[PDB]
Amino acid sequence: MDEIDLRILKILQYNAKYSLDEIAREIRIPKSTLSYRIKKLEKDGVIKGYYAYINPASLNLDYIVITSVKAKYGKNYHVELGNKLAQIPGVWGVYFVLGDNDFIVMARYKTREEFMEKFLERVMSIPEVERTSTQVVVKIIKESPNIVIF
Amino acid sequence: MDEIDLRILKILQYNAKYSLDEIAREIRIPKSTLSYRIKKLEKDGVIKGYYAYINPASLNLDYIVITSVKAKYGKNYHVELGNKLAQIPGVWGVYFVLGDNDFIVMARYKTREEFMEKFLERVMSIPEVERTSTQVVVKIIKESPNIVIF
Amino acid sequence: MDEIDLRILKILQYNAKYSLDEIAREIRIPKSTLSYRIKKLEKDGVIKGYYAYINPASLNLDYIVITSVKAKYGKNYHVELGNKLAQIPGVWGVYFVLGDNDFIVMARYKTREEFMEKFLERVMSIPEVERTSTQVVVKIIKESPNIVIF
Amino acid sequence: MDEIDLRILKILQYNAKYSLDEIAREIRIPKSTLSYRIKKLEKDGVIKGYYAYINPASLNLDYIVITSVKAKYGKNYHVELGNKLAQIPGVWGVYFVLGDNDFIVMARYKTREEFMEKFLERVMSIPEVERTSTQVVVKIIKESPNIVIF
Amino acid sequence: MDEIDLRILKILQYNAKYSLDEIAREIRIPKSTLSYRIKKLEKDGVIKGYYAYINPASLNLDYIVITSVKAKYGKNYHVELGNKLAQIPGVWGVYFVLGDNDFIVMARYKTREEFMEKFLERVMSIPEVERTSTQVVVKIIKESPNIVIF
Amino acid sequence: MDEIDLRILKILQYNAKYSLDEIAREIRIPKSTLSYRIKKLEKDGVIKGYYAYINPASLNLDYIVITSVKAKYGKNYHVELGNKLAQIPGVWGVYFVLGDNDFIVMARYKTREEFMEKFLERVMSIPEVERTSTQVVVKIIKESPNIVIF
Amino acid sequence: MDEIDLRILKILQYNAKYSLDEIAREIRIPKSTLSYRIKKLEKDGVIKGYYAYINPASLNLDYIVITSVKAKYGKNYHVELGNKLAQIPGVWGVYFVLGDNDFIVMARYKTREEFMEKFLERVMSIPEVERTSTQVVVKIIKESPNIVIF
Amino acid sequence: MDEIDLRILKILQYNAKYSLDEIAREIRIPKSTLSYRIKKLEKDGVIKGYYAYINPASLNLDYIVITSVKAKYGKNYHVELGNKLAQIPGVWGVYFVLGDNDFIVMARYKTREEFMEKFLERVMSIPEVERTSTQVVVKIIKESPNIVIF
Ligand SMILES: NC(=O)CC[C@H](N)C(=O)O
Ligand SMILES: NC(=O)CC[C@H](N)C(=O)O
Ligand SMILES: NC(=O)CC[C@H](N)C(=O)O
Ligand SMILES: NC(=O)CC[C@H](N)C(=O)O
Ligand SMILES: NC(=O)CC[C@H](N)C(=O)O
Ligand SMILES: NC(=O)CC[C@H](N)C(=O)O
Ligand SMILES: NC(=O)CC[C@H](N)C(=O)O
Ligand SMILES: NC(=O)CC[C@H](N)C(=O)O
Ligand SMILES: [Mg+2]
Ligand SMILES: [Mg+2]
Ligand SMILES: [Mg+2]
Ligand SMILES: [Mg+2]
Repeated sequence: MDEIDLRILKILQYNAKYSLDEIAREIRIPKSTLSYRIKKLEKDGVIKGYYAYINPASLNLDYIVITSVKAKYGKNYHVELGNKLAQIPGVWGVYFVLGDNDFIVMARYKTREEFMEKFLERVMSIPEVERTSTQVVVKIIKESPNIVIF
Repeated sequence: MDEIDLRILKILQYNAKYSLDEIAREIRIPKSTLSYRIKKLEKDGVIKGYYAYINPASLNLDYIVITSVKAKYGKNYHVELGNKLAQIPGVWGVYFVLGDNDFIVMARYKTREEFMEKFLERVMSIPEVERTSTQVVVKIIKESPNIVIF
Repeated sequence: MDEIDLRILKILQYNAKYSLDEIAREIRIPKSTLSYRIKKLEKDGVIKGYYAYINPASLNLDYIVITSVKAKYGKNYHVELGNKLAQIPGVWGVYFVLGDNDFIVMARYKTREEFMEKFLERVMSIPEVERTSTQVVVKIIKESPNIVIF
Repeated sequence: MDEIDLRILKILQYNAKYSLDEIAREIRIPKSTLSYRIKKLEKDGVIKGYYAYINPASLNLDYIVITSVKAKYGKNYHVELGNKLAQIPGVWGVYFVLGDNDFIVMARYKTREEFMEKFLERVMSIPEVERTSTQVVVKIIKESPNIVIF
Repeated sequence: MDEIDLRILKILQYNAKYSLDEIAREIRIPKSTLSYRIKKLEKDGVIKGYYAYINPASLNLDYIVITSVKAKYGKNYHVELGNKLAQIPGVWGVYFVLGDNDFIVMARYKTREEFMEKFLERVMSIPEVERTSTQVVVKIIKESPNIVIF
Repeated sequence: MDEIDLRILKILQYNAKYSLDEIAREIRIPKSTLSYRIKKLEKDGVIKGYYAYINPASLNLDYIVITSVKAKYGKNYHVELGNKLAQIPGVWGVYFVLGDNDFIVMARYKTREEFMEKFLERVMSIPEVERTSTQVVVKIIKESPNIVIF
Repeated sequence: MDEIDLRILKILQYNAKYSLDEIAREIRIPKSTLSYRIKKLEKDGVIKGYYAYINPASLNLDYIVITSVKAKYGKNYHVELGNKLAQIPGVWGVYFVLGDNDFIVMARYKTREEFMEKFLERVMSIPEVERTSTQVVVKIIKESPNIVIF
Repeated sequence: MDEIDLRILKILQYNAKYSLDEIAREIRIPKSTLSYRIKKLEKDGVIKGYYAYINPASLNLDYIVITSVKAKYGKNYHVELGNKLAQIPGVWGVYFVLGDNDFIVMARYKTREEFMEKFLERVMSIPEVERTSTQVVVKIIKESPNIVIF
């Protein structure tokens, strides 16, 4: 992609419902050229899809957690555990990181009870887990994963 | 909102470009009723906006980090630091969490050099920071923040 | 319950032996109305019971401890361990907390010897325990669990 | 005190509303002798008072926390900080312990918001605090501080 | 024992070769009375014995270490491990402490090689050991265990 | 010194009151030769002195502690702090160690109260102290610092 | 560079004194072509120089250490500290790493005394240092930094 | 060796390609005497070999790591693990250190992918590993292992 594609993506990351006319006017290119470039970005896997940004608070997702999970060494415990963590309802992010050399899991639940029932109790029953540490999010200063171009 | 709004949102969180006809058929309600419900969800702040999901790898965002930042106590150091962290280019998530009682910052950069220049060097110069710990993400098992309804 | 029940409880949390006449005068309601409200709070499980507050020092409870206990993951180790900890003589508080994701156990003993015999040696023999950390309380700045209404 | 006083206290720690007749029958001593022994235990400071045990859940005290607080060394920072912590609404327990050589603070709040407003923000503004770590209680396996005689 | 015994012990903790005449003059009691009191302190186990204080440096004991050793929970692992640690040549102190809830082992060796051969390799082969942390002493500011009366 | 001096010291480290006749018989050398060798070891600083080993329990030294103390960097804070720690009544051992790169302080007191008054409160008032961690000794498996030759 | 340069470097990383004839025979290229390629690798900064590998043990470098050093945040403390650490005699490696977000310093000394005098005492006097942790190397399983091509 | 050998080594540690004439002139000794001394240092194992110093950046070795690895206790797990770590492609340094009482492994790779494939995945599959912590090097302030004489 080129500089023009970047200007298009910079707009799309914020508003996926802008009309072709508007964007075409903002970037200074023919609407048909814009339509083509967007179609290609989708075909090339640059634009993976379009999602509605739903306010978690509107769904009463008040119990937000970030949990570190250490896995047992040997066999294929690490890889298998990552997959088990990602299948848990409420879990939207699972990363393996260096430093602590473990998994960081991001999840959202409506209440403590739901978190315990759907997440913690589940993880507590996995034998290949060595340790876990749940950080309760008490303030979201910023959460805009959609912004990839600053 | 009711059960019907939830079925609508469950679809919109995945595909914001579905036509009214398609969704109306999937949920079994008049297209005009659907259009109304969606307009209300937007007006009530439930649907905050629509974004294009861009593949970070397509933008060469290869240096992904999760950093813990501890703040000095006193005055208004904590609140002010959170805001400073959120203003850094590349930073998309800033949370204050219990447990470690500190900030967790999520950011993405193209390279180590960019991370050092735009993020680390910046944070290193803030006097009210007490400690920092950067976890380098080496594998993203899952990252679907758009999914709020499982 | 209403604001009046709260005024009643605020008094009862401090002095359970106050006469109906006194409280009735303090809150400005008929003694019979007070007697009724108290009877209902007991029936509804709001007031669980009335206890005498005994000075631990009078019983020579000089060895006060707060111990963190980590459990092995898998099976039903966590739940079962919590119950084993709560059955130990001298233990009055057992909590499972996030952050360290473990149990915090509050206990009181007359001496180091009693603590070792009744608590530590017991816990040391439980195989599903992974780690423990005992914090010796050397000063109680405040301990008024009875105060629920400030 | 003697063995008889201990039998009396063992009953009073559980039920402060038992009648003299009942206890006298249970322990096998004259009601007047019982009344005398109880009056003396109160006069000698053994029995500090009588409280109603109120169910925290009935007051919607759903956000339960245990926080470790480290103080700056020098001057009289430690002693002064302990007193500041004990004056915070919602705080019922403040202990200084060895091991971590810091304060452990027990508190209860109705919600995260109340905890942040009344406790965390307050503590965050105290300059002599070096570090804090809040453990969110997600399960109370046992909490019977009134039991001093097992 | 009384105040006089304490004055005697205060001298003996520093110089076990002082003559009865000298001590008798220093404390103001008959030499025969002194001889009697000392004989009784030995008989009662107060004075356990008399040792020559040898300068470790004179024996080339240059590799001084303080090692923390954590034991596996269950069976009788803890007690048995303490005894195994105390039987190691070079080990003069073994303590079980709260806080870290583990063993602290004090030892002295002539060289790194001797430490590795006699201590570390030995401990590394004990399966019930969970973790160890050796602190290398690089400066002895004070080491006077013989002083019990200040 | 030679092998003979080592055999002499091996005896003296255990019993400083053995008669010359006894030792001479045990090691197979003339009593006058023994007397000479011992006098030289004392003159050369090998034998620093002779102490009576007093049972700490006989002096009611029931509160035994091992405390780690971290010092502020800069100026001459480290060296000066070590000296301040060594001057505290009850402190018999002060070491600076690598690993934690801090001081390890060994002390003995009769009670918690004495420990707090004489040691902890004192250390709490030293501004150049960064952190402290007191490990309460609950069992002395072995404590024979006098043994330098195994 | 190409595959041929890599074969040349693979030999040079192990033996810088091999003759052109030998290498030319081993890789199958004209000696003059080899001489040219080597001259270019030096000119392009690929080959930085040629060093004699001296056995540290032959120089009595028996005290080997790896120290973590944390710096104060603010101003230009971090960058300046790294440079100060690199100027210390005996220090051959200084790295800033993520995870602990601090400096890792590799050094070698003949004795503990030299380490304390040349390194530790020096670092202890730098005010912008927050913490340090020295790991004493007791066994070098492998140390071949010269091997860049496996 | 003597002072003259040290002057020779001080030059050779920096430039192994200096001619005998040059060094002979710099140190003031006959070229034949120099040739002899160098030959002896090689024969005695002082000079282990001569290597070309290759710039890691020229080989695209951009992912530099320092990993701590803790081993399971018992059998011969420790010794065997050290050897397994040293056999991993990319690993140039393996040390066992006190303090953390574990292994520190230094390695270099071209990319994150290579590090994961060749190092991390390999180590993750070793059952006797208890924990690992990888520190990503983001800046090499100094790396001159060849310098043994300052
Ligand atoms: N430029 C526009 O916005 C629309 C007309 C133009 N010819 C096109 O096809 O794009
Ligand atoms: N039902 C549909 O999808 C469209 C027609 C319907 N009458 C409406 O207005 O929605
Ligand atoms: N008010 C009182 O305290 C007692 C009398 C009142 N009529 C009642 O029954 O409560
Ligand atoms: N024993 C009782 O319970 C009451 C009567 C008895 N004489 C008394 O004064 O206690
Ligand atoms: N007082 C002394 O020192 C010796 C003489 C004294 N009569 C005694 O037996 O002790
Ligand atoms: N050998 C002994 O124990 C004493 C007698 C011997 N001649 C000596 O002077 O030592
Ligand atoms: N090939 C060799 O090793 C030397 C001769 C060849 N012609 C050259 O110049 O390299
Ligand atoms: N001194 C030199 O550099 C060479 C000549 C001298 N005679 C020698 O053999 O070393
Ligand atoms: Mg999106
Ligand atoms: Mg009560
Ligand atoms: Mg002694
Ligand atoms: Mg070299």
